[PDB]
Amino acid sequence: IVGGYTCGANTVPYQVSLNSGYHFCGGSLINSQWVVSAAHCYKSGIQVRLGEDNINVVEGNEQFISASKSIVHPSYNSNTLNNDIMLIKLKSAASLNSRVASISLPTSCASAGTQCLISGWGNTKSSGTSYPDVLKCLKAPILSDSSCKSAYPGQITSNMFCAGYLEGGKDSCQGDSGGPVVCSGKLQGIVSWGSGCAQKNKPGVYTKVCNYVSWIKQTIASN
Ligand SMILES: [Ca+2]
Repeated sequence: IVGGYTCGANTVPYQVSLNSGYHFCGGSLINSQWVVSAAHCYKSGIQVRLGEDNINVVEGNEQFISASKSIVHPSYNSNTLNNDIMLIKLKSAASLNSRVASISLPTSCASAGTQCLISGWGNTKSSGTSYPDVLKCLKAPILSDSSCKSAYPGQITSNMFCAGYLEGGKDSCQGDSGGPVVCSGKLQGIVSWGSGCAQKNKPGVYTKVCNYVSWIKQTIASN
C-alpha cells in the first residue's frame, strides 16, 4: 500500500497473509474454512496465516493453517488477468474470534463513489521498494467504469473495476495482490493489477467479486 496508514493490529480481522516461506500475497477469510485470493497468487505449498499484524514477529493472535486445496477460477486468463480469483480451502477450520473473522460476500455490486478499505503488506513506495512488517490500509473510492476504461484502454473487462485516485500517490502495490477491498462491510474487490503503483492516471484494478458469488457459494457447497 502506497500512501496509506498503519491499520492497527488485528483491526482488519479477515485479512490473511499467504506464506510459502515468506509473505507473497494477501487473501480474505470468507468462512472458517475458506479464503478468497487472486488467481495470479496461485502456487503450491501455501500456508494461510490468520490473525497477523507484524508478519515477522509472533505476537500472540496468529493461526497458521495449511491449504488442503486450491481452486483457480475455471476461466482465469493469466495474460489478461480476466477472472483473477481463486479459493483456498484450509486443512482445518480457523477458530473465529474478534481478531480472526470472516468478511461478508456482497449481495449486490458496489457503485462508483463508494468508499472502500484496501489493506495489505505490499510495497509502500511508488519509485522505490520498502516492504512493511505491519498491516497497511488505504481508504479509496470506486471509480466510474468510464474513467477506468479511459485509464486502461482495451484492458478493463466486466469482471474488473478501478478504485483509488487518478492524481496518484495512493494505491495498492506488489505484495498486496489477492487482498481485500471492503465497502460497507462487504468484500467487493480483490487486489489484482495496475501499471506501476500510485502513478498518475493509472488507478488500481480489482477483481469484481459480486460477479463470482454464485461460483464461490456452489464451490464451497461441493468441496
Ligand atoms: Ca505475526
